[PDB]
Amino acid sequence: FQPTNGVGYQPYRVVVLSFELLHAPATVCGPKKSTNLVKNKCVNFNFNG
Amino acid sequence: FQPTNGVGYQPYRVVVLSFELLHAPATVCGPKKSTNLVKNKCVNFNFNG
Repeated sequence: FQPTNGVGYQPYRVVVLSFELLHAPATVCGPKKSTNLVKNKCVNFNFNG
Repeated sequence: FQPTNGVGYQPYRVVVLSFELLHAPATVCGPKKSTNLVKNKCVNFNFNG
């Protein structure tokens, strides 16, 4: 790698995030806030995704 | 300026050092160790450059 090289020979850093969609206890989630529990009313829900 | 630019389009920092050399007491000298004065003999000398 030279600083005077073109964009073809330019150093690029690659991160490949791999996710498993298999059914299991999920450990990593987004930053969404956790609401309270509303019972006996028709609600949308996202129960751990 | 883009890091993906061509070889003619990168930033270049340029410092131009112009050495003013007036017939005057010189104040910018190189890193040369001085020698104590020896007189009355045929010697080389570097007096203020």
